[PDB]
Order: sequence, then structure tokens, then C-alpha cells
Amino acid sequence: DRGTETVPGLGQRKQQILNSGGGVWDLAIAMLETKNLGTDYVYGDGKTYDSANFGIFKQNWFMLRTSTSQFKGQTTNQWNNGAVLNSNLQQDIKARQESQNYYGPDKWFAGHRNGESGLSNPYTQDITNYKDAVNWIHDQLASDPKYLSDDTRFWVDV
Amino acid sequence: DRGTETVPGLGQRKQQILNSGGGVWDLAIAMLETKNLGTDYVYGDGKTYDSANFGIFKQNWFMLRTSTSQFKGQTTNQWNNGAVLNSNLQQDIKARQESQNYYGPDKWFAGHRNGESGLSNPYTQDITNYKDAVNWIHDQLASDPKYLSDDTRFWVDV
Repeated sequence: DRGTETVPGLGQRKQQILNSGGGVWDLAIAMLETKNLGTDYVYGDGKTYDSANFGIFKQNWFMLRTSTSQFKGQTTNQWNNGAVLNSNLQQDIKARQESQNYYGPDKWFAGHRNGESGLSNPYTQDITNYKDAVNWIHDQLASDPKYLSDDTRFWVDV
Repeated sequence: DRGTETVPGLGQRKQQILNSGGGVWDLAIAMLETKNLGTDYVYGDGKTYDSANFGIFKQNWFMLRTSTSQFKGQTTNQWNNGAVLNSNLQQDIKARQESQNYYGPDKWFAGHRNGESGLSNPYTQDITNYKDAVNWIHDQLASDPKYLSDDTRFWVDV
């Protein structure tokens, strides 16, 4: 299942993300993680330690602490450090980009979804379904420049 | 086929790439495009206009002028402006990252390999063979931190 919906104010947030170092690809990922391109879901998305999620992409702390310049070398026990990404969009965006440039896109998808255990085999069907959804959303945003500044959300039910 | 070979001074190119904004992912792409991680292949790789290649990744001008901030809006005629990527490694790397963040990984691979017609046909065998080669190289680089600064090249025929 997939479709469109109108979210008042989403256009301004899209532009803020592109103005903060995000690309269209980052927008597609974020668009699929929350409806408001926000960080105001429950803290850690209700998870802790290596599983905790932070920022507009819901990056997990395992990924943050292994593949970003901002968190490289920090421990599982230090997972609460990731919460600064809930209020620094520029750092949030730069972290995800560095994480993806460290692992490459295929492994990034796998670690983003399944953590440490996903890095073993990036190509299971579960990871593929997520990858496919992000790609469908990117294709829609890239089909008309007005989707980069209007209130249209493209959603996929993964 | 694929394999390894040693290339003197390759390690200092690796470290300059990694110190100029590039990740391991970028290094794997560059490692497959030239033996020496350099820009001294023939000008434009002997191609012109939208097809001309620039930089350590051999990015083509169609991609640079449609998907980088440094060249956005420029025309087919202006193809020589990409020549600056042959001696500014920091700009070269950031051009490729922005291109990929604009098209997304799958589309970027197709545009990089086949230009504008690649965007309409992203999943040919040759584009897939190229992506699989990059991933194999990335895995080899990521198998041992030594390879990020020693003089080893991992090469793939296709």
C-alpha cells in the first residue's frame, strides 16, 4: 500500500532540510520515517541502547556509534548522546550521510533496519522491502520540482 | 575477473581522498575508475559535451550539470567548466556525493554509467555489473583497515 496525503507546513520543513545539507534522497528517507519530517516521536522511538532511534531518519545508536564522525567510538552505554540529533538538524543530516558513505548504500540500509545483525547479509527480503519503498518515494519527489516545496507527503506501508 | 595489485603511492591518494570529504564508499568507486586514483587520463576521457568525464570518478558532464550545486543550471556547451574537478579533489568528491544524493544510488549509478539514457533504463546488466564490482571493491577495502592507507588496489574487469 502506498499513496499521497497533504500535511500542512510540510513544504517549509522540506525546504529547511534541503537548506541544511539534505538532498532529495535524504528527504525520501525522512519522508518514510515520519509524517511531519520531525523528531518529536517518543524518545528513542521507545528503544534503548544500541536499538535507540534518533533524529528525522530514526537512525539507531549502533549505526551512529560505528560510522559517524560525531559519535564514532562511543559505547552502547552512551546511547543517550544520540539525542542531540533530535534538535540539531544539520548534525542529524550529516550523520546519516557519513553513515551511508561509510557502509555504502546497501549495507547502510541493512544496518539502519536490522542493526548489527543486518550488516551480515544486506540482501534479505525484509531489508529489500524497505529499500524499495524509499526508492519509490524518491522517484515521486524527483518527478516534479513542486514536491520539494509543497505539502505533499508520499507514504508507503512497509 | 577481479584481483589485487600494488600501486606505489596509492595509499597517499587513499588518505587524501578520505581527508577531503570522501568516505570508503567514494574510495571504492574511484579505485575502479583509474589505477592511480588520479585525474591524468586523457582530457574528458576523449569524450566531449554531455559525455565528457572529469575527476577521479570520471563523472560525466550531463550528471554534473543536472545534479551538483557547483554546476547546477549549466548547459551542454559549458562542458569544459568541469575541468576544474581534475585538480580540486575536495570539489570532485563533494560533486559526486551531491549527485548521488540528488538522483539516489540506483539512478546515480545509471546516470554515471550511461548518462541521460541511463536514467530511463537503470537496471541493465552492465549497470548491475558495475554496481556489483563497486560493492566487491568496497567489501575488500572494508575487510581490513590497513587497506585504507596501504598501497593495495582491488580491481574488477567489468
